[PDB]
Amino acid sequence: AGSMKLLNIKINEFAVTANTEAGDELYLQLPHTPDSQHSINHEPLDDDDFVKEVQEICDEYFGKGDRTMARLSYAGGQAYDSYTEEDGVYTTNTGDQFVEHSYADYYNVEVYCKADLV
Repeated sequence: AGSMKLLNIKINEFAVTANTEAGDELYLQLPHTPDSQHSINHEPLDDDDFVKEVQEICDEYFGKGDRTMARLSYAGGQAYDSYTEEDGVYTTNTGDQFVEHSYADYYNVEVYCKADLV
């Protein structure tokens, strides 16, 4: 944890990048699963509480009130504006499709897989 501010947030298909008031550079493979490899500056980051606090801030930012929008944004690599769901397939405002990830029930994390051809 910390009382510093996240001065900068960016999103990729591969990770969420963050820059803090203290000057640190987070590189976080969101959502957080056992598969995630996070980086603080350019050394590995193993503080799961720190990663989950930044992930709560990111869920608030990218998904607005709906976290699901944040998880779809992580899966898609871009900050989406809205989404709709039908029969388990989630379509964002840009037309991108997603399904629940195979690991969602086992990790007990809300993760999504980009399903282009579903």
